[PDB]
Amino acid sequence: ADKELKFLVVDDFSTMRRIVRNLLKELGFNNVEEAEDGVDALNKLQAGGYGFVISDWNMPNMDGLELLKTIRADGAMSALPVLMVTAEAKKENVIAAAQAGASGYVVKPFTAATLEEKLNKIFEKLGM
Repeated sequence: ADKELKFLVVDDFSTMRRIVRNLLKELGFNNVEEAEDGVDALNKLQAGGYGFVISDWNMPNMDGLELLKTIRADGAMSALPVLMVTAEAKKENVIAAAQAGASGYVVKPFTAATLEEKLNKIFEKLGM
């Protein structure tokens, strides 16, 4: 996949955004921007040019599921890859995220190798 693919990392904790950004860096993905919640994320995506979204499931104002649903309901962005991040895997959460269009989901904390495996699986499924 394109190493300059523009990523948007969404979470309400700057430290966790920093962790994800650093893990992406280690994998060769340096074109990264951040957002603090679902609404802030939607504004950034409005600007354009994004190619991948990594967002937490739990955020205030608009959570991961609502952000995903809006991205999927958007005309220009409906196919945008979205990797959901969560602290605890829950059966219903996984199905809800999948049925809402999530490209994948991963449980944190995670390593570079785990993030790389998730990205590659999504890239392969999507044909990227």
